[PDB]
Amino acid sequence: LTNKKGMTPLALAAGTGKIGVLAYILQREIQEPECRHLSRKFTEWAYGPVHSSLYDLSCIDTCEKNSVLEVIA
Amino acid sequence: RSIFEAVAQNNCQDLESLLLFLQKSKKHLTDNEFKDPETGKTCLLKAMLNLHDGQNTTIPLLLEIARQTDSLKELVNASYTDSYYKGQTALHIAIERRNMALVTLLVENGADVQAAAHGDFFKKTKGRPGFYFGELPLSLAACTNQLGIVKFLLQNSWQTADISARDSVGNTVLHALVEVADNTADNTKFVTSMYNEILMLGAKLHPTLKLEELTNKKGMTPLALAAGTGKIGVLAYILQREIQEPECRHLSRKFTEWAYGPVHSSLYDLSCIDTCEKNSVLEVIAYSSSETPNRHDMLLVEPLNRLLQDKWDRFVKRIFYFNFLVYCLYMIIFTMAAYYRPVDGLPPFKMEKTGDYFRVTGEILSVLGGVYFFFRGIQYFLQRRPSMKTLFVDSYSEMLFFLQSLFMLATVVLYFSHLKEYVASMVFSLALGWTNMLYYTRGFQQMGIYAVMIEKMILRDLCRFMFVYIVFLFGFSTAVVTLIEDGKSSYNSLYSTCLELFKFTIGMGDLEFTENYDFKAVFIILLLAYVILTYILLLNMLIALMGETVNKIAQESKNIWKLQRAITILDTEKSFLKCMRKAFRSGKLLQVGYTPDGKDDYRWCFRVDEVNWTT
Ligand SMILES: CCCC[N@@+]1(CCCCCN2CCCC[C@H]2C(=O)Nc2c(C)cccc2C)CCCC[C@H]1C(=O)Nc1c(C)cccc1C
Repeated sequence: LTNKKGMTPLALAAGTGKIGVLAYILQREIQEPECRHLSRKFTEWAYGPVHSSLYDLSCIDTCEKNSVLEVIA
Repeated sequence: RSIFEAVAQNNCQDLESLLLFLQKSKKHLTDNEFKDPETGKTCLLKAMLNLHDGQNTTIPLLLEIARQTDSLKELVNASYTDSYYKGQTALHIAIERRNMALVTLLVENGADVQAAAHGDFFKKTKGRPGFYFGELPLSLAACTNQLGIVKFLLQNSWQTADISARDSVGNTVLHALVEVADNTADNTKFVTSMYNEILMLGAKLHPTLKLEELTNKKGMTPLALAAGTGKIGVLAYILQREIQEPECRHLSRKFTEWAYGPVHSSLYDLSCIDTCEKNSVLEVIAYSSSETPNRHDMLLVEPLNRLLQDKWDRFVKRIFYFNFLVYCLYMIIFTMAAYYRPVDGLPPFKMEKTGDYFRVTGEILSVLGGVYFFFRGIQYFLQRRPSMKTLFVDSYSEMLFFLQSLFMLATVVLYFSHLKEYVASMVFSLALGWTNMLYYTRGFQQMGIYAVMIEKMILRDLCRFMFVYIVFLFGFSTAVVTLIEDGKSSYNSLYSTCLELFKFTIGMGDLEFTENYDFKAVFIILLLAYVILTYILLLNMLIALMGETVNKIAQESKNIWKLQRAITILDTEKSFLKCMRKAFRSGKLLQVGYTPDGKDDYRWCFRVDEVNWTT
């Protein structure tokens, strides 16, 4: 959801300079399977002691508008 | 086909009808109709992966279903087929999922405990995802910290795994255990713990087997492998490994002699340590390429530092001093020969006075020393056979002595070709010669650390400062030359003006050196900008950065100096003539105790006397 600045909560946290909120949001991992789709950091396979992880790049990469990278830069 | 789908939900209903269907068709679970065409995925494997709470109920039922088809011994030992996982076995999946009960269950049904999990995924390879563990269920249990499972796999009833079984690369369990460590806290903790555990287990099971001396395909014992790859924690544990159990006491590596009151005499075992052996830990660490991390730190562990210091204080200090003195005389003679060169005609020059005879003798000795250093550099480039990066990034002194020899040989070539230019070459060889005496600062602690810091500055700070300074100097020199009209010392050349603006840096610059322009204001503005940027800003900033660098490399310098002295000691011991090199083996031959079979355990041990005040 966007405010009247068209400025999403992640985008707002990036632009305003709130770093703790940004660190939480970008590595948000949720254990509950009923809402696990919310999270943004997905383990992909955990053979032994190694883990592959996927970080969602939606609204972070420059391909969108008001991306986090562009707003920080 | 959808049996995997049924098992994923842990539904046992469909398998009851599947058993009857199989009895109707008289088929087996291992038939190709039930294996994935590209992976060879079997029903037992799919059941093992899609576990719930660590226990899936369909696994035993599938076991009986296979058994009535007479396929228990074949279904369980089924493996992947795709090259990525080629060799993976359901026992491996049991191990990595950490299911004791399922491991016992599989080993009951005739599971092989020697299945080489040797796919592409299970090989140590940089850049791609993977996990190297030794290609065996024993090794996989070891490298994943299941002490119970390894104890079981070594001491079960159905089938016990082989402790000394090697994989494709030839690693035992100990080699893989070493190769999995990565020098952190908990990793080192558990690696050392289970290394000890497997040593006791091997001592119990095979008391006559020296497990720790098995070598992989490169012929490296686990100790030497730990030294080579840079696993400092494993090395520290192994070299000081002390075991108090009387049955495993012979496995200890750091004993005691007597403990009168508060003072003890601890013996350290020098086997595979002292350079008299092959691939000894000292040689392995000293000659290791710079890629291996912790290379400087690994000399800090007992008894390595004490051993090297003993060698130095006992028979290498004198040899190093003699080498220093000989090089000093060589440079003195070289300098006196070059200084007194005739300054008339073309070379070679005639031998007229007695002074000419002396000078010819000096020239002969100088060329002889240059040839000697040339050949020594060639021999170093052969024996080490270092890579180009290691050649230009690590030696830095074999390179410099070699370069001096190259200049000497170019000098003699030019000298006998009737060229004056020989002088040029010679003076370079002369300058380098003297500035190579910093090498011998290795032999003294304070000066050695000082020279190490000099190196560190030249490489860290001076290079960056020089790049920026060159950019500024060239830019402003071009600007000034452009501004300056006809020079008629005619600073209308780029060289002379670069020199004039360089004079500023050495505190000797002139702000009014030309008077031969059209815009005095522009000239003054340019010179003031240059002075402010380089003299005031850049040079003082360089001083500040050297201060910070000094602050940050206080201990690295000492470590690097100690490693340099280590290399010097090793080379000196190797090169020294045989009439005494054997006469100064380090340590003493002492009867530590008794072998597990029972016999005198004579070892070459190094004695250190220490004191403790908790008694
Ligand atoms: C460049 C530093 C080398 C450090 N180095 C060699 C020391 C030799 C003394 C030479 N001087 C030192 C001080 C001034 C520069 C230089 C010099 O002549 N400049 C120069 C030139 C190039 C032309 C004309 C005129 C001059 C003055 C220190 C001792 C060991 C060898 C090596 C070392 O550090 N090697 C090592 C490593 C890296 C990592 C790990 C282990 C090791 C052994």
